[PDB]
Amino acid sequence: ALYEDPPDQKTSPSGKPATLKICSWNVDGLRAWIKKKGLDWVKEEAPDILCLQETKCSENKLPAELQELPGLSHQYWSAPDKEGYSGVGLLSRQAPLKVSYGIGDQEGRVIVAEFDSFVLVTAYVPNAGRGLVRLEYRQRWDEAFRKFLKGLASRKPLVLCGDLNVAHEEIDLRNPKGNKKNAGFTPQERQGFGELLQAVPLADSFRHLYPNTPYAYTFWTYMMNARSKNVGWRLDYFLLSHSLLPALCDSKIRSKALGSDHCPITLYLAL
DNA sequence: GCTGATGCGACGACGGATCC
DNA sequence: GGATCCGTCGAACGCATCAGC
Repeated sequence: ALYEDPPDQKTSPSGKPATLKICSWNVDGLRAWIKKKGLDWVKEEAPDILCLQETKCSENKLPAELQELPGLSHQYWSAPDKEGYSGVGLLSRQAPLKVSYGIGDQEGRVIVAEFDSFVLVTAYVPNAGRGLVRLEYRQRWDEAFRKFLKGLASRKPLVLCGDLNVAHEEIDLRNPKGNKKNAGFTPQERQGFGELLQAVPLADSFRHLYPNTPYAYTFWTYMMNARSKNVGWRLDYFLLSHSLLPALCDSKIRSKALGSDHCPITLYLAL
C-alpha cells in the first residue's frame, strides 16, 4: 500500500512552537544527488541543520553549489582509504560549539556537533553486506558505537540521526518474512538497535509519535520499481534522549523528495 | 580530457515444498 | 489446493580505476 506522511506538526504536545528544524538525508552519491536537483529540495525544506550520509565525495570535490547555501554556511565534511564510498556531512545555520569526527576508535561515518542545548550525532552505520559477509564487523561496530554514545562527556541530551542501516521491527519494512536473513533485518542488527535504545538511552522519534503506522519507509531499492510500489525499508531515524520528548513536535518522512534511493527525514524540536 | 568497460558495494521476484 | 514458507538469482545505481585515443 502507498503511504502519505501526515501534515507537519509544528507544535509540541504541550503547545510550544518548533524552533529547530533538522533534516537528514542519505544522498547516495552527493555529486549525483546535486545533479538530480537534491539541493533545490533542501532549499524548499529550509532546515536549520542538514546531515548527509553516503556522500561518496572528498571535500576538494564538493560542487560549487554547496558554497552558495547562505542559510547553511557552517559545513563539516568527513570521508574515508576507500575514496568514493561512505562519507558524511553536517551543514548548519549557526556555528556549533564543537565538532569532532569518528567514534573515538578516518572511516568517514560519524560527525558529532555540540550546540547550545544538545549534542547532534549523525551516522552512516556500516552495512552488513550482501550475504551477511560483514555482519560480524557490524555487530562489533554497533557495540563500539553504543559505548561511544553512552560515554559522551556532555550532560546535554542527544539527537542521533542518519542511516542506521537496520529496520528495527517487522512494521519497519514491507517484506519482513523474506528479509530476516538479509542485511538490515537480521536478528543481530535488530537486537543491536534495541540495545542502542536501551543503553544510551534513546527513543525512536518517528515510532514514538506513530507507533502503529505501517508502510512508512525511507529506502527503496532502485531495482524492480520498488519505490513506485512502496516496497521499502525504514533505515533512517531521529533518535532522542528521553528528556527531549516533551520538545518533540514531529518526525517526518519526505516520501516525495527524489534524488537518491533514500528520502529525506525531518525533525521539528521546540527548544 | 573524455568515453565506455569493468569492479565493487549496496532484495524482490520467482519457483518449489510443506501444511491442513 | 490456497496459503505459506524457503532458498535461489538477476538487476539500477554511483563512483573508482583502467585502456584507448
